Amino acid sequence: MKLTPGCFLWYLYMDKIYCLLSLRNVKALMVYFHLLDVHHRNTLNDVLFFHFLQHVTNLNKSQIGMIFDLLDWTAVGEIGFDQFYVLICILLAHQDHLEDHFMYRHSRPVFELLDLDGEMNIGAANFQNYRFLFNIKKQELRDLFHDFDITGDRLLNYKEFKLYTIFCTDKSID
Amino acid sequence: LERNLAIMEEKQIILKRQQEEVNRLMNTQKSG
Amino acid sequence: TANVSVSDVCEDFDEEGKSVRNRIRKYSQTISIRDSLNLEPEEIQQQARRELELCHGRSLEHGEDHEESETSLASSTSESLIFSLWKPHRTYWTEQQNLPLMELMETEVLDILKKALITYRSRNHFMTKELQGYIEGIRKRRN
Repeated sequence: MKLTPGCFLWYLYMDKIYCLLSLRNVKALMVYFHLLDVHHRNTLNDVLFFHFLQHVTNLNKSQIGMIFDLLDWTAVGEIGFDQFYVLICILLAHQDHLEDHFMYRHSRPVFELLDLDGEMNIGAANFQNYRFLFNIKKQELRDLFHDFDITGDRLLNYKEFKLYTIFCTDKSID
Repeated sequence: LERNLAIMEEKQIILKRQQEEVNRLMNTQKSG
Repeated sequence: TANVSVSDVCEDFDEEGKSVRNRIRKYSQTISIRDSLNLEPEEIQQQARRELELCHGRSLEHGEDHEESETSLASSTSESLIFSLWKPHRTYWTEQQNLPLMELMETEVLDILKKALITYRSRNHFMTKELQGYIEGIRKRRN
């Protein structure tokens, strides 16, 4: 079974949302998870997750700790293989400029990932955490925050987030 | 009200750009 | 010591159909000539790059795939990675085409794993942490 039916459906969706599907992307991420999971519990302890990011992306350990918390919505103290696979997919060669356009497109939720609270409104702290993950100037983040915050409630709702992403994507394509 | 006017102008400009982009895409599709 | 059948490393794996085996022979001959002439490593890499480009650069009219491949080889990052994939493939064919070590290495790998697993299953001690560190170290160096 193509690494399970759900992964194959995600791969078709990834091919649709990515100009280059690439070769065995899912298998490579699964192999990396297997190497970390010598125990094969199907979950990764914090040390394994932190070390892999340090080994490949050379990320700050404190930044990796924030990333671990966002990925571990279950908060069981371990990272599931799907969460680890999604996190590598989220970076997707983060250094490359082309990835930033794909990162702006995000995924089918397109707002849920930014909204850690899940209240349908994104807090300023959540945006700051995203800025640590994706490099953006603090003044630039404030300017984007003001443009989206027409209400003045300092919260981003889903429809506004979708429109804000669409406007930036259209400008980037232009 | 002034803030309302600005927001509606920005929304109309968004709609204008969307229509322009779709029109250019249709032109490229037909001519290609 | 690839330990991969010759039949796998040279299944004429190149996506364009140019055999791997002919490319290898051309590089082997080029290098033998150049060693006689004492060509510098930078010069050897440049010539080898050009031959890879030409293998893909055979008339580009014979299928679009050759243009996309030559173009990719024309860039510097993808070419370095493409060339560096085919070079060890060519090496593996050459060495396999031409056991106690493999048994030793497999034994060392399993010994390391058993220890890694026992450590993970087992806790706040410096030694355990030091060892976990070395283990991540070895896995990263291996990767």
